Amino acid sequence: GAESISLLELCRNTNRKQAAAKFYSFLVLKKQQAIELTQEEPYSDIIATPGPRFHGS
Amino acid sequence: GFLKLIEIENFKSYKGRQIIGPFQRFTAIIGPNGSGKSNLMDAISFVLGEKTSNLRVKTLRDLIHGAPVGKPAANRAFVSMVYSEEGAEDRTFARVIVGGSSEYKINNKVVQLHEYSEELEKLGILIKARNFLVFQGAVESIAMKNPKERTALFEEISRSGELAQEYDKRKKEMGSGSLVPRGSGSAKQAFEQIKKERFDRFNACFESVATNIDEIYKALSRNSSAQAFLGPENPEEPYLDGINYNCVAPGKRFRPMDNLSGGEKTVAALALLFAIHSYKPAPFFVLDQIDAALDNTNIGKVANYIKEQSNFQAIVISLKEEFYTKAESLIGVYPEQGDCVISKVLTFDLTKYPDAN
Repeated sequence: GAESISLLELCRNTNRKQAAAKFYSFLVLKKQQAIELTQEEPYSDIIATPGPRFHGS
Repeated sequence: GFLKLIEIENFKSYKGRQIIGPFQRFTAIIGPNGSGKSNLMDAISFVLGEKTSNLRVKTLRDLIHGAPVGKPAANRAFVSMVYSEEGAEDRTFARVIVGGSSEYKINNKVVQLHEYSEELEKLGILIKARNFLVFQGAVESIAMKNPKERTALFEEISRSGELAQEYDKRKKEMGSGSLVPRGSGSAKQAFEQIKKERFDRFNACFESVATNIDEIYKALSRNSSAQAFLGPENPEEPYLDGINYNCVAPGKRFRPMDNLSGGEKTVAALALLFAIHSYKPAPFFVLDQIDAALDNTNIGKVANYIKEQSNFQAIVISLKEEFYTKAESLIGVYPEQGDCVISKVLTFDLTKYPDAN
């Protein structure tokens, strides 16, 4: 796997409902501490890195 | 104008200083349970003048992050709203907790609550009527309220209620309360004159709302068979008794009102909310989980109404992707681990993606 995941890259060639679901999944994964999240500015890319708890898939 | 952004510092779970937004014309706040969405609703209420009793705390200082566990993160906290209008510089309205009491500011100049409220009123933000804010679990009650409580809303917005005390005094001076009232001459004319003043103030507002509500209920319902009727129980003195609200759902036979579904009541409530706006426009609405009882058909019709109107801005909190995927942008709330709940936000632009296949 990779060192980081770009939400905007994940959402390339997705439709609005699919993109929103990926955004929401980042919020859930962060709550579960499966990822850390950074966003440089409002509406910039959102970057996930591995969080302090293990997670499947 | 419109709400460009909210800035929050150490308010409830919003630790540190955070920008909320910027907002688009239709923005949805979303996030997993427990993340802090309801605290963000509280922050908006707070900067728009809500009393501390309605913010789920016993004392103002308990709104500072960490205070409900004896570990306050600061001796101050604030919420601020940046209000924007075409051709005008941004105006910042802030409420700061200092010394355990509220300090109000407009463009960083300290004002008293009276002036803060007066300036908000000039923008269409009525911090007494609070017709721009719908809390979770409350949208249906708007359509199913007591007729008498509906009258009180109209007396507040129309300012006819400012005349009720003089009305009551003149009514008694004219003989109301006697076995056989004998009104004549100047005492009777004094009562008729204040009655007329109260009637005129009330109807300037009410008649406008009642004559616009049917089209809005239709426009919401997207159906000419829907009908909405607002009428006073007392036509001669509308402010004295209840305001009846009855609807006919689109493509349905008439049912009383309590027999409507939660979704149908929700749409009736929204029609009244937006009919009030047609008379006294608010710059934005904050709608907390108003889609809870709506099916997917009604979610689409409500979202379409918002998008084909955004004369107002809509800020919604939603648990339903069918609704929030119709917004222009999402503000996502997530929790951080700590001594107490810490909330932070992300922003996401949905307009970059086709809403199609």
